[PDB]
Amino acid sequence: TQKYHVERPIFSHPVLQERLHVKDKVSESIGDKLKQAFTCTPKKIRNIIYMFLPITKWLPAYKFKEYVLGDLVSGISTGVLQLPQGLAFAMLAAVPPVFGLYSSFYPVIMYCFFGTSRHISIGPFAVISLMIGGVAVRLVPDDIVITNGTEARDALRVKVAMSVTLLSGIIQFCLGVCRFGFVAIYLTEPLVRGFTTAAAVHVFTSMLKYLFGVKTKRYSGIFSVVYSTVAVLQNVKNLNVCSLGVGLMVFGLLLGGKEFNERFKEKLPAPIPLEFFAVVMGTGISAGFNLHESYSVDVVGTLPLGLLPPANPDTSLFHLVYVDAIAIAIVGFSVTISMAKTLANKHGYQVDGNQELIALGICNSIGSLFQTFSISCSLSRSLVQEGTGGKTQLAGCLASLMILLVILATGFLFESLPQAVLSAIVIVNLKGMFMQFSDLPFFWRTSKIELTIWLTTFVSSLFLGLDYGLITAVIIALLTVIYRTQSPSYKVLGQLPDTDVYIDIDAYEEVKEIPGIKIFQINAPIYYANSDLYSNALKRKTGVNPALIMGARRKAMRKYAKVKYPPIVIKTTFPEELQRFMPQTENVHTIILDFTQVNFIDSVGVKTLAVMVKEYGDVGIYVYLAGCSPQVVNDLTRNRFFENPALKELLFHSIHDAVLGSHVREAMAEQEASA
Amino acid sequence: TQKYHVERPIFSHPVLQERLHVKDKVSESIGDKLKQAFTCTPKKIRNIIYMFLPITKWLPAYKFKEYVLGDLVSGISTGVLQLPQGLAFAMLAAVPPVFGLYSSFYPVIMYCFFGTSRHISIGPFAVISLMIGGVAVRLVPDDIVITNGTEARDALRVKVAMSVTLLSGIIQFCLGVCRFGFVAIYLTEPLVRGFTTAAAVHVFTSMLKYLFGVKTKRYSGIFSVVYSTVAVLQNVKNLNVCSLGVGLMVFGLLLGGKEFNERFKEKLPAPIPLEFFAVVMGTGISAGFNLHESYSVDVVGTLPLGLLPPANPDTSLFHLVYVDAIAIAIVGFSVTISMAKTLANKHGYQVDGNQELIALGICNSIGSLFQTFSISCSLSRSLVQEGTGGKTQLAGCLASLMILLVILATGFLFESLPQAVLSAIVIVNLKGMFMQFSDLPFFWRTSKIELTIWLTTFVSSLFLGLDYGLITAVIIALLTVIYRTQSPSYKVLGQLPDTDVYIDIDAYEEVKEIPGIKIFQINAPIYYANSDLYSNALKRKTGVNPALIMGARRKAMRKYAKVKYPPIVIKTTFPEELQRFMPQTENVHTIILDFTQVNFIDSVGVKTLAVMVKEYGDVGIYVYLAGCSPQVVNDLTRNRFFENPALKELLFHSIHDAVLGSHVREAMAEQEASA
Repeated sequence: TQKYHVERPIFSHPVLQERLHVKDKVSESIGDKLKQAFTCTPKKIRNIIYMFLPITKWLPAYKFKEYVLGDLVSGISTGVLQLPQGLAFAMLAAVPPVFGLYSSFYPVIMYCFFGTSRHISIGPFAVISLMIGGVAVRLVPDDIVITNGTEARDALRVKVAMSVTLLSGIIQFCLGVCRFGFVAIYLTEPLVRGFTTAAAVHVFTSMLKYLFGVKTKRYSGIFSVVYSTVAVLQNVKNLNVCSLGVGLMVFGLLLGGKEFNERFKEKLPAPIPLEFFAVVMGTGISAGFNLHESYSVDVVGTLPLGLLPPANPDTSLFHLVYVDAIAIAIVGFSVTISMAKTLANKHGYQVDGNQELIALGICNSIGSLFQTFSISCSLSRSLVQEGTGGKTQLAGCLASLMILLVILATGFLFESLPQAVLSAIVIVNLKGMFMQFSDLPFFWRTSKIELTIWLTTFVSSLFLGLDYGLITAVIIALLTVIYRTQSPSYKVLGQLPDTDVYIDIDAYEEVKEIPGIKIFQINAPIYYANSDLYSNALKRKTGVNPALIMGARRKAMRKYAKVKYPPIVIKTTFPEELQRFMPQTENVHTIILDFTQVNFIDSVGVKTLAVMVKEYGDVGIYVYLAGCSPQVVNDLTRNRFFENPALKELLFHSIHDAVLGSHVREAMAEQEASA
Repeated sequence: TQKYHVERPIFSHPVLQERLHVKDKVSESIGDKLKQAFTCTPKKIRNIIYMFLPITKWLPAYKFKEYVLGDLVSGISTGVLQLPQGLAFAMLAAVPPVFGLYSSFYPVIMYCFFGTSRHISIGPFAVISLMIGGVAVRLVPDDIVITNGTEARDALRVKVAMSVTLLSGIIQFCLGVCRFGFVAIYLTEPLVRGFTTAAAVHVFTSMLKYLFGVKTKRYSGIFSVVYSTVAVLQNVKNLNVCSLGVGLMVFGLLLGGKEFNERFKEKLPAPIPLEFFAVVMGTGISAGFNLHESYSVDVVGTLPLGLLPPANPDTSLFHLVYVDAIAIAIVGFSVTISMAKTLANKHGYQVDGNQELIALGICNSIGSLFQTFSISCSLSRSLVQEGTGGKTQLAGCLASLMILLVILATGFLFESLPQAVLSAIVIVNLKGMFMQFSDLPFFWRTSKIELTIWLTTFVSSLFLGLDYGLITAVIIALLTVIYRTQSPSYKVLGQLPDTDVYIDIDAYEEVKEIPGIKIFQINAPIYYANSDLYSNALKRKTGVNPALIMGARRKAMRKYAKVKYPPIVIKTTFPEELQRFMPQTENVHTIILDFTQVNFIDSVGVKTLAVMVKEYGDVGIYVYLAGCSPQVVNDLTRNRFFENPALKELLFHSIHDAVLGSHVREAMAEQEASA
C-alpha cells in the first residue's frame, strides 16, 4: 500500500507565497461572453426551441409499447375527477359551472403544448377560485341595480373574472420572460409539503360550507380560514338535513371505495374510476327523488351546451385589480411549481421554473379570451394522476377530450346535481394529502430544523393568505440558515499523537491536548451577526480571557504594592517578585484559530479579529490563523488588517502547520535565551 | 527546526473510526443549568445590580484629574445645542416648546441614571416628533370644536402626545424585560451608517419647510420624504422673504464659524459654543427689529416658566394608537442602539441592547408623567458630544442643568425667536453627518457587498418609513449572506508535488493536476438553495458530465450497431470492439469533492449528493468525500444516505488522504487484474 508519508517544510503564508508565482490571469472579459450565444448554430436554435416549446421534444420519445395503457388509465381517471371538481371550483368562484367547463378544457391542452411538467394536472384550483369570487363580489356586490333574475349579475361577475384572469396571465408571462422564476431554487421540500398541506386545509375549510348546503358571505385575504370557519360554525343552526345527509352517505361510500381500491391494489388491473359512479348515482338520485324543491337543497343548475366564440375582455378595469391579479398570479405560479417540483423529485426528472411560469402565463392569457377564469395546478388531481401511473401529459389531453364530450352531449345530464356531492367528492379526493402530515414525526426524530421550517411554513400559510404566507415562509426559511450559522459547533480540539488529525477534545479519549496550545474551531462564516458570539465563545471555552488576565495582573500588582509599529505581542514585564503571588494557570503561549471551516470574513469580523489579536498580544499571547481559505486571505488583505506587515506570519496552511510553527518559535526563543 | 514530518496510515472513515472510542458523554442536563444562577452569591447580586442599574458602576471609576474639563466642555456644548434643537423638535411636534423643554431635562437625567452608553446624547428626535405630530393631527385635526384661540387644541394635542409616549415607553420596557434586544447583534456598521444618514436626510427635508417659513400639512408614513419635498416645492410661490433671508444669513454665519473652529482646532483650548451666540444674536435681532408683525414671520412664541406637577395621562386612548406607538418605540430603540453601537465602535467599549431598551422604556414611561413626549438619541448632538471630547454621561447632566437654568429664569428671553433660526441651526449642526457619505467610495473599491448593503439600507430607509425601512433593510442585510452563499468559489484544484497542500489549478502555475483525479471545492454550506448549482458547477467545470457520458456511449453503441445492494460503481461493460470508436477523454477514474469548507448538509443536499454518487457510479466513476466535518458526517448519517454500508468508505479525513486511497485502490485493482 501507499503509506501516507510526506516530507515538506513549514508552510506559513510568507514561506508558502514565496514558493508560488501569480498567474497571467487569462482574460475573462464581458465581450467574450457577449459574442457567445449569438452564432445561431442549428444546435443552439434547436435547443432554444426545445426549451421554450417542449411539446416537440418528448413526443418522438413517446413509446407505444409501455406507455399507452398507463396514459389511457391516467387520462380517464383525470377526466373523471376533473369534471365534478372543476364544477365545484366554478360554482365556488361565483360563476356558472359552464365557465368551469371551459376552464377545464382549453388550459389543459395549452399547458400540454407549452408546459414542462409531465405529471401535474392543470385546471381550476380552490384558493384561486376564492380570490376570483372575492374580486367579483368586491366589484359587483350581491345586490346590484340592472323575474328577479341574476343573469346580468352573473354576466358582470364573469366579465370581471375574465379581466382579472387576463391581467394575471399577462403579468405571469411578463415575469416569466423577465427571467423571474429562479426562486424555484427556494421552496424546500418541507416548505412545499407544508404549503400544499395548508392549501389542502384551505380547500377543506372553504368547501365545508358548501357540503353543509348553507350560503354565507365569502372571505378572502388574511385570516381567511379562521373567518370562514367561524362563519360556518355560526350558521350551523340554519341548516338543511337532507343535503348534509346525502353528503355524508356519498362521503362514506367514497371512503369505502378508496379503501377497497387500496386494499385490492394487487388484484384489479387498474383502479376503477369510482368518482364517475359516485357522480352519476348522485345525479340519478337527485333527478329521481327530486330534492331540488321537495327539500330545497342547493343544485348546480342548468348547464349550457356551447363553445362560445373568443371575446376581448374588459381592459379598463385593470386599474382596480392590480394587487388582486398580482396575488392570483403569484399563488398560481407558486402552487404549480411546487407540485411540479414535488412530482419531479418523486420520479427523478427536473422542471424549469421559468418555462413553467411562461407556459402558465401565456396559457391563462390565451384562455381568458375563451371565457375561462384563472388556472393553477390541482393538487388532488395531480396526486391521483401520479398514483394511477401517469407518465406523459397526454393524460391531460384525454381528460380535456372527456370534458369536451361531456360539454357537447352529456352536459344536460348534470342539471340535477347537488352541490353537496361535489363538495364531498372534492374532500374525499383531497384526503390523500392529509397523509402528507406523516413527515412531522419523520422530521421530529430527524433534523428538527426541517421540522420547524415545516411548521413555520404551514402555520404562516394556513392562518394567513397564501400570497403573503408563502413569501413570509420563504423569509423565515432563508433566515433559518442565518440561525444555523449563529449557533456554530464551537469546539475546542486537540490532536491524537503521531498524526495530522485534529479532533474535538470531547470526542474520542486519545486526542491529547498539546500543552500550551489551545485550538478553537467554528463551523460558521464568522460575519457580523456572530463575531461577538465567536469572541465570547473563544474567551469562555478555552479558559483564556484577556480582560480577566489583565484584571488578575492588576489585582496582583495592588496586592504586592504593600512606518514602524510596535510588536504585536509584548513579553511579560512583571518580575519574579510580583509573579510569586499569582493565580498560576496552564499559561498557554499560543492560541490558534483554524479557519478551514469558515467561508468568508465580514468587515465587523475583520475588526473583531484585529482587536482580538491586539488584546491577546497585550496580554502576551501569540495568535495564529490555520488553514485560511484564499477567499478568507483575500477578505483579510481587502481590509486594513494587513497594514502591519508583521501579521502575514500568523497565517498557516493547516492546524498541524501552526502547531509546528509555534513549536519552532518556542525552541528558537529558548535557544536565544540560553545561547 | 522541527520539520513537518508525519508517518501515519490512511485515515478514511472506517479505519479512523475503528481507532477511536465513543465518549462517556458527560451529563449536560436541563436541571444542572436550572439550579445554577440561583445561589444568590454577593458577587452575583452585585453583578445583577451593575448590569440593570449602571450609574453605581462607573461613578467610582470617574477620575477628577483628566475627565473634569472635558466633561464640562462637553456638557456646555451639549446644552447649548440642546436648547434650540429641542425647541425646534417641540414646535415641529405640534406642541408648545415648553413641553420640549420638559422633554430635554427629565429624560436625560433618567437615562444618566439608567442608560449604558456614555457618549450619546438623549432628547427629542426628529422622526419621533413627526410621528407624534401626525398622531396628534389624526386624533385632533386642525379644525376642532371646543378670541379664536388654540389653547384647548394644544391641550388636546399634548394629551394625545403624552398618551402615545407613555404607551411607547411601556411597550419598550416590556420588550426590554422580555430579553428582546438581541437584534443589536444585527445592524451592521454599513447598515447603521446608512440608517443614520437616511434619518439625517429625513430631518433636513422635514425642517426645510420650517426654514422657508411656510406652514403646510404634515406627512407621516411611507414615502414621507418625497411627499414632504413635493409639498415644500409646490408652496415656494407662497413665501416670505425676510425669514428665508435671516435663515440664510445665520446659515452662512454658522457654516463659517464651524469651518473656523475646524481650521483652528489646534489653537483654541476648546471649541467655542457658537450655537449659543447664534441663538442669542438671532433673538436679539428679532426683539429689536420686531419682525413678528412688520414682516409677519413665524415666531416660537411665549414660553411659560413652570415645573408642572406630575399628571396621569389618558389610558383610554391606547386602543387607537397601537401601531403608532409600536412604530415610535421601534424607531426610538433602533436609533438609540445604532448611535450607541457606532460610538462604542468609535471608542472601543461595548453597549448592551437589552439594557438600552429597558432604560429607554422606563425613561419614557416615567417622563410621560412629566409632560414630555417620546425621546430617542439625537444624532447631531451625539456626534458633537463625541467630537468635543465627551467621556462620561455627566455631560448630559450638565446639559439638563443648563436647560433648567433657562427654564426657571431665562425662559422669557426666547419669546421673540424666529423658527427659521432654529431650523438653520439644526441643519448646520446636522451637516456633520453628511460627511458619513464618505464611506461610499470607501466601500466601492473595497468589499462591494458592504456598498450594496449600505445602498439598500439607505434607499429603503429614506424613501420609506423608518419603522418598516429598518426591518426591510435588516431583511435584505441577512439575505445578503444567502446571496454570498449562492455564489461560491467553485474552484477545481490540484496539488503541487511533494506536499499536502491542494490549491486551485488557476492559482500559481506549479499545482499540477493528478492525472485521473478531479478535485472540486465549494465555499458554501451546500444546502437546498445551491445544491443544484453545486451539481451543475461540478458537471461543468470538471468536464465530467454523467448524462453526456451516457449519451455519448449510447450514440457510439448505435454507431457500432451497423439486505444486499448492488455495487455503487459498475465497471465499464463496453468491449474493445465498441470502445474502438469513442470520444476518448482523460477518463478520470475518481472525482473527490472535499467538504472541508462546508458547514452543514441539508436534506435536499443529501438527496443531491446521493443521486450524484449514483449517477457517477452508473457511469463508472468513484466518488470520494474529503475532510467532512463531524457535523457533516452527523448530517449524512442523520438521513438515509448511509443505509448502504458500502458508502462509509467514500469518506476521507483530507484531500491527500482521498488521493492516496484512490491510488491504493487503483494499485490493488491492477494487481488483482494481473495476479
